[PDB]
Amino acid sequence: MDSQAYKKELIEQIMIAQTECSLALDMTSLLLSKFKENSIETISPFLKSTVPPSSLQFSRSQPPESKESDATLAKCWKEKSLTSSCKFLFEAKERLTSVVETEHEYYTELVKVKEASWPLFNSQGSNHLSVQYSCLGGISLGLGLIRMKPESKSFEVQSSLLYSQAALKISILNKDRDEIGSSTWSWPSQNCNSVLLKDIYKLQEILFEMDIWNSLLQEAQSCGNQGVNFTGDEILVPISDDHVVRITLETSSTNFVTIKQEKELLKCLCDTLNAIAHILFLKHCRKSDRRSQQDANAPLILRPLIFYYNLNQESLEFQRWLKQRDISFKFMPNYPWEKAKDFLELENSLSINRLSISWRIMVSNFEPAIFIQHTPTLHGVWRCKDQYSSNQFSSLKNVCQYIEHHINSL
Amino acid sequence: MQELYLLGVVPSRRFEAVVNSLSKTLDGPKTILEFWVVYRPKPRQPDSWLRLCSNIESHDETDTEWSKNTQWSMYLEGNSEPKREDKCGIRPVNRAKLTNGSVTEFVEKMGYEFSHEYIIQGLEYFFFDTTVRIYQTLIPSQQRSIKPPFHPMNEEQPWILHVYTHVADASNQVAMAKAEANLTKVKTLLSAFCDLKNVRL
Amino acid sequence: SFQRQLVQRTNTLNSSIDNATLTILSRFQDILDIAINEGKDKYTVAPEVYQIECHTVSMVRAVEQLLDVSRQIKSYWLTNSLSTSFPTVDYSEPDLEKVKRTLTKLQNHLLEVSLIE
Amino acid sequence: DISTEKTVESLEAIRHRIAQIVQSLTHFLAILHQSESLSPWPTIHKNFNILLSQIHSLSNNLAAHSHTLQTTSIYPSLEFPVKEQEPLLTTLLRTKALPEVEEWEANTLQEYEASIANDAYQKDQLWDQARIIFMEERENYSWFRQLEIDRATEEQNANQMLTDILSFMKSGKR
Amino acid sequence: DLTSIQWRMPEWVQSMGGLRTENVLEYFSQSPFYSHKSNNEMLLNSQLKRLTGIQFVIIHERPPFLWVIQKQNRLNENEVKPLTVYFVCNENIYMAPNAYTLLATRMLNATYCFQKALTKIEKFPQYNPQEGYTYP
Amino acid sequence: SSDTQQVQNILELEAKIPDILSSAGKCIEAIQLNNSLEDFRKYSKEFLETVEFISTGLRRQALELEKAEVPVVSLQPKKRYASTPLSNLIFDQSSKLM
Repeated sequence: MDSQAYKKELIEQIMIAQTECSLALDMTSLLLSKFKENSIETISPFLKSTVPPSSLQFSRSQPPESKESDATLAKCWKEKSLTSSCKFLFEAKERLTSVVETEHEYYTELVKVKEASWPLFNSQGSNHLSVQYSCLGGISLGLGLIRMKPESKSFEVQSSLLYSQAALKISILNKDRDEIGSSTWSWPSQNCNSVLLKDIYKLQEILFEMDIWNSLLQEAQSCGNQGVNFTGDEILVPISDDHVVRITLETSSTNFVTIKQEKELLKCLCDTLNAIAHILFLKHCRKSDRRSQQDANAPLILRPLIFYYNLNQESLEFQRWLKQRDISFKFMPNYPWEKAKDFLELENSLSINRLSISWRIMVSNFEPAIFIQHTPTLHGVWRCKDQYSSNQFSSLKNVCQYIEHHINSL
Repeated sequence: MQELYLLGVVPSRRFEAVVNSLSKTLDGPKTILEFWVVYRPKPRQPDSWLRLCSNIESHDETDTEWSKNTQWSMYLEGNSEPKREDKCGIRPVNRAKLTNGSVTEFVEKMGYEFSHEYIIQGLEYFFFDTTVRIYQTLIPSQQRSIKPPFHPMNEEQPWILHVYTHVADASNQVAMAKAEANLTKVKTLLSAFCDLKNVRL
Repeated sequence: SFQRQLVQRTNTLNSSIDNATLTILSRFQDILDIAINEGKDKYTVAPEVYQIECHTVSMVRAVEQLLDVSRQIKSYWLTNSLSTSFPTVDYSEPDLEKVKRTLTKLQNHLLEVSLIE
Repeated sequence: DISTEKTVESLEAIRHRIAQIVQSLTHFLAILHQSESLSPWPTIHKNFNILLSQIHSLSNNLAAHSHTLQTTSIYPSLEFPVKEQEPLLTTLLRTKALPEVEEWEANTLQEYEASIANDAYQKDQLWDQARIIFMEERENYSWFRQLEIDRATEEQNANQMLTDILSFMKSGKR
Repeated sequence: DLTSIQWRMPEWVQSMGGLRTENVLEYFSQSPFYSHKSNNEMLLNSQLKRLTGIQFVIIHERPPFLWVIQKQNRLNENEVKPLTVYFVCNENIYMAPNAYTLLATRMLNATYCFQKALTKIEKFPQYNPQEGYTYP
Repeated sequence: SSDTQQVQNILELEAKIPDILSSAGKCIEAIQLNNSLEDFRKYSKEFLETVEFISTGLRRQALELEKAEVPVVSLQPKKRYASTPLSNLIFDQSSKLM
């Protein structure tokens, strides 16, 4: 039975009914025209043109005969309609009882979402409830509608989100561009008694990882001077010894063996990288709440990380130089995070500002110390105080030959 | 500078309800506490009056000397445009911040005599780069004293609601129109749970 | 205004409840008035048959109307603002000193420390 | 003579109810034709109840002049174009029921003898006492905001209170 | 049944040289509407006044195609009770319909459609409080 | 008293709403099938009771909505870029990785 084909049946009967009523109207309007002029105005146009007014007459007469079965029809019809009335009312109760049942389950599950203090809204025209699953945080804050699952007869939250699973994967790459080690972000498991709540967490977790990915993706465009490439699927940060750091959004023992030791190290690297990346994005989110109370360029998160790396690298290159030519040196860095009271402090601590590195290099035991204060900047740094003067140097290249000058004659 | 505003009122019992609803709709809140002192020159013009303001929300209450210490601002709050309905009240305010040796000693040299003082207390919410403030004006224990408790204006004082948006240039066309264009979006947002009409200041 | 809004929502809700509760009672009575048959002509009973059915249908729709109203009321009780946000299982609380050590350990990887000078 | 006026007046009352029902029938059809997808169930039901009230008036009107009508015979007047068109005359005067209505009677009569007066009055006298029971019992229950006035008086005193505090913040009137 | 029957005899008409007010009642005599009990059998419209009982008379005449015939009961030479009306239209005889049984029937036909129309459609829509009325 | 509590009470009203249709048909069944006018008394009293219980029950709610001063319009949600339970959520797992 097609909905559109059900309409035709209705029109049919109502039209059979009309032509019947109208036919009765036609007969009586003709009969009345004999005694009133205005009465002929309810006869069909066709009848009006073809049949003259006062063409129907009537006489006093007839019994008419009384019918036997007709009085049994009247009794039957009434009795049949009154029992059908009971059946129908009892049918409509039985269906609507089970209808209130399935509605009861849906609302008991909805109370669980309100109990948890999750924001619930109705779209003006939708006439259906929706949760703000992206409640706690992130760039974009989307909602998901709650519905009864038609198949399993259970509940779920539908979303615009294109993925089931979504998590940031930061990995390291070979000279041959093989995965030397990786880290995919996980989440602390939250105990859920409600299947409806399980969904809400999974969705926030999905959206938040999408948010961090696109902010990372935006940053990649902003920093090309670090040789950073991107396909919108991967972010590749080229690092030392032809190695690469590939950042991507992932969607749908012995302890003494030198290779096993290295592998564990690279796991710690990727894990902390992911961990700092998330903390830094969190900080950027907190920054936006401050801004919303009164966005330019991109979030900082990817570049300070690059910066802190190149620091280890350049200071290590220096350590190599000073080792190659036996030179006693004391390397004293004061990392911002080292003195932090809590995590909200450590969050602000992960930043290029308030970072200095103090070096005391000894040309000879019988020569004065060369004090080097290293303070690099994100954009575009070496202060060397010796027995004679304080000198600032453009590059480590220059610093290294300035020391060379001080030692040589030995 | 020009200040475009809308005024409404929230009762003493409905404060926790309107603030909980205001919290859940717009970005915020932020704690606002100010010590205001007004000075009048030696009919009378209300626009010729000078209004000082000191943000003491993060300041110590037992602190003795704070008039030369806590930051002060000079406000020249004029009168709003006459015959205004279905639209927002508009009044120009001339702002000037100061940092000097003595603030309380200078103000009397000009010829301005002490008239009155009021303390602004409440929360400030932000959405669409236009501000909405739910405050209450209280009377202190001693004159020019941050010593609590603070006495309200009446036994059961209500909460004055002030929705302010700024446009620094009167000559500006789109900037002056956008503050009014966004106050429609503000008015419609708070109108569902609060009351806001046009009041003359 | 907000108070007029509160009044109007109560008014429209009441009216839809009233018309539904009336129809249930009114149409049920209508059936009882028509239920009488003895003395009636088959031509006069045939439309009563329709009436009696037409009425029972109206009664069901009036009960279904009450279910549309109770659904609104429930959605109005889930649209009111809650006082606080939801808690989380922050259990497995963060160890700051674990983090600090790993952070410097990596930052000083292969580098000789100052002897804390 | 005197009685012809009574039939005429009764037919004018009948002609009117038939006209009103034809109008609701045309209107029902009109509503159905617009959506071209079975119209909203409440409107289909809404228009059925309109018919209900229209047929209920007509059955009551026909039975009101039951004897008056039963005692009258319609036939063509000397003015009818009987030559050219007697089949439409025969149609206007068709006394026969719809085949589907005939079959209805036939089947409801079959089922009656398939299952197989004094108690007919007895059941009716019960339905009448039932209606009297209901209408009595309906009056033992009550069907269908001074707190709104308490909440309103709160607004007006606070508005006048607000009008006084704006003067204190500008001039200083206590 | 005679209420909805159409009787015609073109043979008699042809053999009598058409129908006129003079032979129209003799034509009606061959029809199953005519009762041989009637005062017409033993017996003109002047002689029927003197008699009592069932008598058939022409109440309206419009030749050569329309004649209205009335069966009646004569009480006296003044009072007469009309019984059933008939009409001869194009040599075909019909029994003038009863005002009630023709109107009541049309209204009975019209009401049948309504029940048939409602009963069918009342089953199709499904009600869900959240979804409202949907057509499956 | 709480918003979730008032819904739990509506679910109660709702359970008894389809029963209006049963007790109505039951009345008709009393005279039509059983011919007992005293069953009709019982069930009509029952029908009217359930009808009144639900009617007043719902009007009690429409008023308690106005009493709780529940807003009419579904309001535009606020955009929290960061929250107190999200921060420590990140903080927990980030320490778990170090």
